[PDB]
Amino acid sequence: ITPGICFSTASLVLRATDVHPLQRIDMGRFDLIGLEGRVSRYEADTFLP
Amino acid sequence: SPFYLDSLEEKRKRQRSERLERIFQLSEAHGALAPVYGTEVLDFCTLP
Amino acid sequence: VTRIERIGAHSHIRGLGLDDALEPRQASQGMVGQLAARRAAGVVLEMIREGKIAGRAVLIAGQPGTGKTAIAMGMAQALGPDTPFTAIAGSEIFSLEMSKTEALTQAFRRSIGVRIKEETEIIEGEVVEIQIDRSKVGKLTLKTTEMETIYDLGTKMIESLTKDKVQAGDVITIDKATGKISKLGRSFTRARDYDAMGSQTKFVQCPDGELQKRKEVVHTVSLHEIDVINSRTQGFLALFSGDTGEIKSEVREQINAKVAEWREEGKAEIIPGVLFIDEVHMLDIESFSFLNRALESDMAPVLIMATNRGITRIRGTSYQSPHGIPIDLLDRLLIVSTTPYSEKDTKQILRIRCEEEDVEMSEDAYTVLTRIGLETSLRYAIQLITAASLVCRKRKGTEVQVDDIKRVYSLFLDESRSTQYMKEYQDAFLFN
Amino acid sequence: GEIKSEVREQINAKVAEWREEGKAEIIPGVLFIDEVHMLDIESFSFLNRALESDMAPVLIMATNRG
Amino acid sequence: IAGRAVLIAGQPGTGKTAIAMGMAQALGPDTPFTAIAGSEIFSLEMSKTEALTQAFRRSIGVRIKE
Amino acid sequence: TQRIASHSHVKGLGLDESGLAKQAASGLVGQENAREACGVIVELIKSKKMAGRAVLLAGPPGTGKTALALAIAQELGSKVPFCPMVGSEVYSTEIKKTEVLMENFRRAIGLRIKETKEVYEGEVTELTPCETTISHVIIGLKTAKGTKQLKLDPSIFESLQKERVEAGDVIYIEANSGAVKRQGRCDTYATEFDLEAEEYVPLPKGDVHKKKEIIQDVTLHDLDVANARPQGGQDILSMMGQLMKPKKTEITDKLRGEINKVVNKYIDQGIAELVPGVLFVDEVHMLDIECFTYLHRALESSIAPIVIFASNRGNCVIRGTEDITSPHGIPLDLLDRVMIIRTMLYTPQEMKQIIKIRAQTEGINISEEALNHLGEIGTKTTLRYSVQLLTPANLLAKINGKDSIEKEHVEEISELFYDAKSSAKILADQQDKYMK
Ligand SMILES: Nc1ncnc2c1ncn2[C@@H]1O[C@H](COP(=O)(O)OP(=O)(O)O)[C@@H](O)[C@H]1O
Ligand SMILES: Nc1ncnc2c1ncn2[C@@H]1O[C@H](COP(=O)(O)OP(=O)(O)O)[C@@H](O)[C@H]1O
Ligand SMILES: Nc1ncnc2c1ncn2[C@@H]1O[C@H](COP(=O)(O)OP(=O)(O)O)[C@@H](O)[C@H]1O
Ligand SMILES: [Mg+2]
Ligand SMILES: [Mg+2]
Repeated sequence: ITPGICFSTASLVLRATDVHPLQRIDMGRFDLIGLEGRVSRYEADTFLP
Repeated sequence: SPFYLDSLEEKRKRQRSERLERIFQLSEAHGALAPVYGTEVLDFCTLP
Repeated sequence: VTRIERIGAHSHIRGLGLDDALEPRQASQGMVGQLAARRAAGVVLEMIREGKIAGRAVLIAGQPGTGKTAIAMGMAQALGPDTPFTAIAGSEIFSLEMSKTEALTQAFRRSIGVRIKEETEIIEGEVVEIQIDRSKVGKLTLKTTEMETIYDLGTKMIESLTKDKVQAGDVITIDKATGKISKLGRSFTRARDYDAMGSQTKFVQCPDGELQKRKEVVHTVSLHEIDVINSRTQGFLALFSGDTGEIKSEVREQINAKVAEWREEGKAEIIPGVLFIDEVHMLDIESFSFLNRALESDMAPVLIMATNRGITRIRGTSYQSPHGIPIDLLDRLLIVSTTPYSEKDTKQILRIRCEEEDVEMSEDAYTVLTRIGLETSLRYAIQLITAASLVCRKRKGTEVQVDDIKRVYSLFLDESRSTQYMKEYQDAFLFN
Repeated sequence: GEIKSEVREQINAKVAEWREEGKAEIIPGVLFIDEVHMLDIESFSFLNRALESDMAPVLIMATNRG
Repeated sequence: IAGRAVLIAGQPGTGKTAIAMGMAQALGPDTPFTAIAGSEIFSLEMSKTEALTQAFRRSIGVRIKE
Repeated sequence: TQRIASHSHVKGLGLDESGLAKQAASGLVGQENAREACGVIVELIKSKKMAGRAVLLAGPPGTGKTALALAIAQELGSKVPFCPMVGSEVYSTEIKKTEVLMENFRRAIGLRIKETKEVYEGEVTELTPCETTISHVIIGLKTAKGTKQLKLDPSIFESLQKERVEAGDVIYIEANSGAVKRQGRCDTYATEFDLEAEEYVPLPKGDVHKKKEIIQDVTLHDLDVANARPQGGQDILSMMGQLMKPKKTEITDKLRGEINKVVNKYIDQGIAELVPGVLFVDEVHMLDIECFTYLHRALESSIAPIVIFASNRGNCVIRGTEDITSPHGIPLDLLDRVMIIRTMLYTPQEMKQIIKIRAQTEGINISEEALNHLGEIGTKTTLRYSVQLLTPANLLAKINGKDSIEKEHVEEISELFYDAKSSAKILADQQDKYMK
């Protein structure tokens, strides 16, 4: 039994991909695959209009 | 109404208008997209 | 505004330009000349529309630039969006995920449309109160703008309502047959003036009419989509990712039988379509061998193909065949030959392209451009149309003149002039 | 796997932002490819343009081939 | 200067790899020095261009003090 | 870009208002006809109405095809998507070559979306769910400019509980999505314990409610890859899918068309704008016959971008073929679909101008005699070789104590380093000793 490898990195690296909400748009307006299994044709075509 | 303030109530009604507009815009945005297939189509096409 | 669909190489083509007798007009729906080829394409289109005969193959052959892809696009436009038209290139069947025969099978099954028609009884209303006693039994109250009723709930209904966290003010629909609950939205009250909303919440009006409603859904899906849906537990995800893999033949046979059962029951209709493979000479000998017997199925669409090769080498072999296609497959298909265009046809095509791009050209400019197109190629002249339009707009002009065409002819070279200039400096270029 | 170019472009942008804001310093280094003659024409063609980026290091290669 | 490329060419056993190792030693551990062989870019896990992209990016370091 | 690259001096095409090419402007010297053609191409790209038009830059190596493409990119600006790819980048081990080509095609097409974002940010002073289940959540957020009381949708309570949000924590809440991020504890509570494993963050300075109107550019590929795999999901299959290695997939044409429909819907609404953009393929001769055949179809699409190719090959064999030679390594059918821009070789004066521009870009002072010697070296060997001698010669000058490059430094560097022709001559003189 060996201890694990402790890999140390800069704390700034973990925030590289992070973008503040005031700096990014809502990508849920292009979310087509998220509607599958949750949204029905009735809701989109007959009810909501 | 001795302690009534006109500016505070104007601010509050402006805030209420903004809140209602936000509610409307979000409700329109959250139901704008239609599924490519939809639950009914998938259920019909999904064999046991 | 600028939409995602912009002026392309075939944006001017709206159809095959035929009359009721399938006789091609000289210039109709954006097509010029190719009368025999257009008549043959119209006959093939009538064959497609009838849908009686399965696995019919047509090869559109001719010199480069003679309108083969133009004719294919005319057939696609004339055919309704209801009828499937899968247009693929020959190189797209070489996949790192599935074999060539699997790619061709998926392409074949994508060309057959299945229109489904499901009628379902639903309950639709706004939730007023949910009372659960203790969770063995409870009551649910639903309302419309014209109705209100109370329902007695069982164990599974209570569990389903608790799983979806349905509460008062929610507008939901319940399927009577299966009991599944989907939430459409929630009603807006004075107390629901939220400052922040979740990504799925939306406010909807309370439904009107009657609490019990019938839902009719009609949609068109292909055989490949039904195959992918039934390939794995969440196979519908592969319809987005494309990580389908090689679907088992047993699944395809089961789906063929189920689709036939639906067709007998009246719950589905079959719309056989077209698979267009452009530049088929890129297919290997194995792909041609598979195509030979794939066309013999009763669920095979019309296979339209297009090549511009002469007697050349079949890919994967050392043999020479008239189109790069083995003569065994060529006996299974009818060949539509496209002839080179004349000066009048070239000028008419240039006029149609100019009208499509909204470019005004003088008649001298049209003569010069037609001469260039005959000398070099039609596509070069088509490109020079936009180049000359840009140059004319740069000098604050309104109509393209001969000077603009000469300027863009000097600026942009065709293949012949570029090859000559390269031969002048052959040692400069690499690996001659 | 094959890291997406979008992630790499975003990282390059964030690293440029850090360098401009003083949060970080760039330390260009050296890539050494001993026996570079094992590379094929595709790898060489990639190297031709990969060296034109501002984030490219110094490339050192060794070969004994005539 | 970014993307400068140098080739060390010579007969077998003429110090080419010795010169590279001396260059690596003269640089400290602070400066990245990625040493690979040409054969190492041929992988079943990624493409050759991806392998060279990873080799290039391994040679540029970002020094962050906190 | 702090570091100096090969084209760090190229700022534009150097044209005038009439489209004619200045002799030396925007870092470009010579290549007047090619620069005018590239200006016409830039005008084509700006006029967004054309799709699938393709351009080939054909000429000897070192004549400025890549520099011309980068000048086109500079003329367009950062608002227009310029996707640079190398012909050898289509040989992926995860997806087919045509999928790589289509992904790059969609990368070149850009979409500009204008949106106002609202975020509620501050230290949490109160977190009270209101029972009817929970009808709503009342939260109290504090900033330096005051306190605000907010009514939250009850679905946000799950997000708040998952993020472990308590009083004294600094959080932000997205108004449109209900997303909650707990970005540490407020530093006013840093002394509540002598040793806790907490990240203490200053109290936010501005107002609790922050509004910003932003313009963000996305490409069609971003929307394609966002819909290739599901995100989130509390089901067991969804959770296990997060552990699976992320692999590129052959995105279906159905998904592409549906995303196109969504983009058209938002363009019609007026919140989106389309930027067709440019895809630049360098070393296009590394594409094989299948890639070229697929390009035949892809360029004919009404949705494709403007594609610029570059090739330095002469009459050479197409990569995927056995013995078929073509003028640029490119099949004659694809050459029929492109407008060819020809680049010529440079005169000694043009080489001297480019060397001077490179010296200025690299912050190097060079004497007239040294510049003339470098120009003679460029005429004897190659322009690229003379440019690569500037920095080592400047280093020798700096070591010797001189702030400028003299002729002796250039001579010493030319002795220290060899060009391709000199090394090849050495190799031919010692064929037996070198490895075969
Ligand atoms: N009969 C025609 N009518 C109108 N346009 C045509 C016709 N034939 C060819 N074109 C146009 O000329 C160009 C080349 O024709 P295309 O069919 O793509 O060549 P190929 O037959 O070699 O595929 C396209 O822009 C196409 O729209
Ligand atoms: N100039 C030198 N100084 C010290 N050791 C050297 C020198 N040249 C070669 N060697 C040594 O001789 C051996 C041969 O390696 P090397 O000459 O580098 O092979 P190659 O040059 O063919 O890659 C190594 O042990 C190397 O360290
Ligand atoms: N006309 C020019 N003006 C200024 N610099 C140039 C010109 N042509 C080439 N260069 C520079 O010389 C080098 C070679 O040019 P490049 O575009 O790489 O040639 P290629 O056509 O082989 O891509 C690059 O550093 C480039 O910036
Ligand atoms: Mg064609
Ligand atoms: Mg060695």
